[PDB]
Amino acid sequence: LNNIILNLRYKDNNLIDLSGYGAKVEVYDGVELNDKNQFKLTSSANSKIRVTQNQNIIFNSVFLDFSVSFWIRIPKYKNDGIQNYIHNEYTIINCMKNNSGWKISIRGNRIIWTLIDINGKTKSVFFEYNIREDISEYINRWFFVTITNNLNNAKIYINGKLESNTDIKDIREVIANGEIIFKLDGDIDRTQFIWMKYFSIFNTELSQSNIEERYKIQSYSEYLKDFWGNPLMYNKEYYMFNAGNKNSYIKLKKDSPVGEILTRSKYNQNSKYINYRDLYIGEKFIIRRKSSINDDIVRKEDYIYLDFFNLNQEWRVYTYKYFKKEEEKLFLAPISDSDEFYNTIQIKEYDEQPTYSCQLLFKKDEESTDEIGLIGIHRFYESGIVFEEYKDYFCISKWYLKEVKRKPYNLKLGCNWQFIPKDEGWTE
Amino acid sequence: VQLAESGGGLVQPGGSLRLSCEASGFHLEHFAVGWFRQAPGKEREGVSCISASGDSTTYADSVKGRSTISKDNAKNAVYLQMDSLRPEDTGDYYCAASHFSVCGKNIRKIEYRYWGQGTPVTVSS
Repeated sequence: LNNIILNLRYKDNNLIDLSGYGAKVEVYDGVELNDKNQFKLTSSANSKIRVTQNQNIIFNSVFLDFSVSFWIRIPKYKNDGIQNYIHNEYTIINCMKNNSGWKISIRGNRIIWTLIDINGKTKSVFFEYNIREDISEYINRWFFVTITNNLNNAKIYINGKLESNTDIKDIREVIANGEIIFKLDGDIDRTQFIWMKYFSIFNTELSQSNIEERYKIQSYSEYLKDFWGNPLMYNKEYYMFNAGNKNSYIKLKKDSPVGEILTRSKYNQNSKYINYRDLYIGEKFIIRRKSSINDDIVRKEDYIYLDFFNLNQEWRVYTYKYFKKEEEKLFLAPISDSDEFYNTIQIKEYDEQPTYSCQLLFKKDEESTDEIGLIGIHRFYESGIVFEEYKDYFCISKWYLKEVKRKPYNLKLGCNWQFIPKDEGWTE
Repeated sequence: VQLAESGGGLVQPGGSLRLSCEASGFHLEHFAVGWFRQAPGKEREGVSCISASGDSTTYADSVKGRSTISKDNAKNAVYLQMDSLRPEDTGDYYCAASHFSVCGKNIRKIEYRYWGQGTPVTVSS
């Protein structure tokens, strides 16, 4: 089998157990759903999900081996309610009967898997992500949690890699067949919430191979993703992020048609607990179609216009049609049907691994075969001979074209972009 | 980082004149370069421009046949030869450097970053 005993998934504006065992799922009015299989646990009282497992079929009494897998997205701390953020722990999923079973909790930047046997004995294992990174790859972004249990070790894997281990030999009989309650439960703030996707309970200790494969499979999509992990949308407003220059951002140079590269403003307050680089900075960009359009979701290989808002107007990102050197500065300008420029971009995901990055390829014709260059950041000449001075600019380069063909794909490339929309899970 | 500007002033309708500029400040190899004329009662207009190398230069239609333009990477300088002058080509003349190497078909003041300070030419009776 798939060794699966619970499989919540989405159907007809509801959640449902598709494991094949027909558990009874009850979703109250406080839980928000979407067709992309996500659901949101809020602070309000009626924001819970009760699952009544099937007591009438299999051996619903205890498990020596079992795993729990799901995707999650956890909002960033409030810049003032930091003390509350660190101090208060709260339960999100609870499965107890007769004061025994498992529960999953969150204390600030730490996520916790706790076991309790019938004797009252308790044991925990957790995962903590740094809250001082200039760019955090876990905060407010979707990642993949898997928790494997036998009778020796409780393990926590994040995105396919083992991240934590705990000895549970002292741990004895655990009661599994209790009601499963998805609810924010603790000393939380009014503005507290959690996003979850693809919840599944297995009756086996999944191997690292099985877990990594499950991660790759559930991570796959025909469409592209933004900075947080959600689908990448046409006609939506975005900031831009360079995977190779984490601390940099684009700004239209004063009295100029080119793109300057400046440094991200950081957390400038006097907490000695946290640190981040501002994300809602730089020119506000926006993706447009180029014409079977359907939904406003940006898919791979689609042809697009990269526009952005300057003052009170939508401008476009062009390139000069024939430039001599390896690379050339990009030409930002009002929207025109011009002769000297290409305006059409083909959006690619050259990476074979689960990533949130995409790349921008300039082509001659959408029917053609010749490739101009990729979009990135380059260091151009600027000043005098006495003292060499160079400057980072919003560029198009032919150099990336051969680099993308290198395997395994280099994540730190400058042709790798990620789009950052305003999200209620990120304040600054 | 400024641009020196040379070339004479007063000439008679039909003559010729050479205007030059020295790159005292930055190196000049990798930047396209342009010339702009501004007559009294008008806004600055492009006359001619050259690629960062020598791939090809573009001219305004009126002087199209008349003027020719050159660039020296050794002397770090750029020159504009204007022949058979008209009594209309009179005004202040300026030079500038582009952000890009390519010299586009049409000439936009937006692309050019340095300027200063201006050498005047006059064509009249």
